[PDB]
Amino acid sequence: ILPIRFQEHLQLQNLGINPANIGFSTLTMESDKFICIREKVGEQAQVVIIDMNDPSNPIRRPISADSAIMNPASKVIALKAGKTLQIFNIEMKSKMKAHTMTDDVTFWKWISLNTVALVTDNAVYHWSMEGESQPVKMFDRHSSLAGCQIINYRTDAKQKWLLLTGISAQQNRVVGAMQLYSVDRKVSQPIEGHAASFAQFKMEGNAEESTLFCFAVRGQAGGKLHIIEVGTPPTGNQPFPKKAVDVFFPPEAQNDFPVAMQISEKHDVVFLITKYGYIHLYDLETGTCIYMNRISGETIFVTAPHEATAGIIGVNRKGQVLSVCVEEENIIPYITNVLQNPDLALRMAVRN
Amino acid sequence: TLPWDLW
Repeated sequence: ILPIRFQEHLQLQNLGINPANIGFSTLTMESDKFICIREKVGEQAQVVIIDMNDPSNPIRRPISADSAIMNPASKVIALKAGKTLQIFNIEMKSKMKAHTMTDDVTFWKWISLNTVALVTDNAVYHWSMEGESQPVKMFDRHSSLAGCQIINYRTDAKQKWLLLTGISAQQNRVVGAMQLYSVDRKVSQPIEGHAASFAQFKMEGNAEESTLFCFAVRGQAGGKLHIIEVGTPPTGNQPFPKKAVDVFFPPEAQNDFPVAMQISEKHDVVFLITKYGYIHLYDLETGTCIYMNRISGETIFVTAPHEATAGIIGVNRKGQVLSVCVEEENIIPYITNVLQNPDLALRMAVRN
Repeated sequence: TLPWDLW
């Protein structure tokens, strides 16, 4: 009995995709509904769309764009072709919206059903799908991210806390640099970190949910995971007590570091994935590490929440599509019996 | 130049 269930859902090569095209620069998974691969045959570019409900029937079509990201739910796709961005309805075969930027967009992502986040060299913008609005600048980038490869952009549930992540390879290390912006205080904070996520968490006795910020880093102090409340507790709330635990990197994982995080709000657990393909499971309330193992021989370069199970799904460099979820019937028993932590297990039970 | 997933 293990606290989690692992599973290979797909091998992309068996869906007809060339290994050259299975990578961060050409393959996106903005939700667990779709995977999008930008392929190039001769001098014709194509997008292959894989509906995760009907994997065996790919929508492979010729297109002129350097970058493609599927809406989290709708059959709507955004395409970047130079400095020109377009939002396209696939089933209507029609253009909804277009915009031409001044600066190149080096990174972009859907943060909701309606909004595309646009990252330039200098700034972050949010572009609304509905209406006529042009991209709106939210904040200017901080010097500490200059020259970084941008790997992620995250928001809390209310869109009041915004987080940009960049990394940089140096001789003896990968530097992690984050910028956390408060939409209400109108101020940013530079932070050293490699992977992060927000979560809603209900403390017992409180009037409202707390908004939590969780981030992992492999820095000067070794592997660390921090869980802190962001913002002012509402009337009726006590504050969440800051946690600070370890991320263990074995000796044989010398160059390893964190790359992805998703958080289960059904179970209040943190899923953490590293560059080498290890997963770690932590309790959100206490910061206790429940579990750790190696799930992939190759880098998992993109993840999303597995929404039906409150788990994590990802894609690796070999084209394996993998997921990890909580085993709902075994996690309490495993904490009680294998971990020998009846206090944590009661607390999880009790909070259920 | 080298994308991060290949580091």
